[PDB]
Amino acid sequence: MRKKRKDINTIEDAVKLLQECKKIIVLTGAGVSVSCGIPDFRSRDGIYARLAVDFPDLPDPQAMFDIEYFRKDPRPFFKFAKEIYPGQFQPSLCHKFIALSDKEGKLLRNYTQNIDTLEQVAGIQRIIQCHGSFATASCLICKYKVDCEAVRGDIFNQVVPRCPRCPADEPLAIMKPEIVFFGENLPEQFHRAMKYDKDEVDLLIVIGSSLKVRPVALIPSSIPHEVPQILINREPLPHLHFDVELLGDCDVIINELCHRLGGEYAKLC
Amino acid sequence: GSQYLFLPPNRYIFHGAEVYS
Ligand SMILES: [Zn+2]
Repeated sequence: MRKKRKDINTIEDAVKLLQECKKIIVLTGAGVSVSCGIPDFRSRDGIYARLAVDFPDLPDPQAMFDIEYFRKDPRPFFKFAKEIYPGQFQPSLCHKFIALSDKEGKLLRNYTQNIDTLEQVAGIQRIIQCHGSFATASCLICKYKVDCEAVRGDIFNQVVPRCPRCPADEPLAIMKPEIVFFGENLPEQFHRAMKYDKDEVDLLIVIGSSLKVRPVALIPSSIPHEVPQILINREPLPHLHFDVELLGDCDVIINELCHRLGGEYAKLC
Repeated sequence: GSQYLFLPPNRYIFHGAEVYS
């Protein structure tokens, strides 16, 4: 278990670390998207309420992320996919901050739990979407891969996107966006990245996540104890020992940090 | 510049913070 470093405490300390460290890992949760104006999709009232009147077969919001229900009726998922699809919402200040840090080469990796795909829109290249995203779509059968744009037309017109390779008389020959559905396994890319990034990171920043769900929750405990860990979240996380606790709205705190960093970061305000 | 409360040794309370008891 990691003990909190006694020599790293202040927001000035965090600012200096942000200036000196060159291989930063940023863990982001739902907190970096709350200002983007995205309707919730994990409860009621949420998107499930509007989908209940259209698709009376949905037992719960979680069903649209279940592979078995998806095979029976993929339509309610694709109506959800249309509402959250990339390009419809603007990335928050937190995304822009991470994107700039990647442009300057200071970003080792951004591990996120979000599926809103705002990282790609923001121009962040070194991303790892642990729960997947709409970045790519893949056929359920022949595993043919296409870009996000290749299925934008169908999803927008509420037509279930079909696979061009598989036979046209094939029922389940449909392009499913690479969101990690229930039961499915984490992409191989994640574990290779985490295995070696952990021995490469010099600074860990957590932004807007409670760190209660796997596999992102396990990351802070898997990196060497000497690496500084900064928390940027609305609530403290008692089950962890962060060196710096910046508590409050993520956009507010990031804005403050950008002000203190100056340079290209200040121009983000 | 933003307003904040410094709680020694390492806690900062900004706008929108959710700390209770
Ligand atoms: Zn196919």
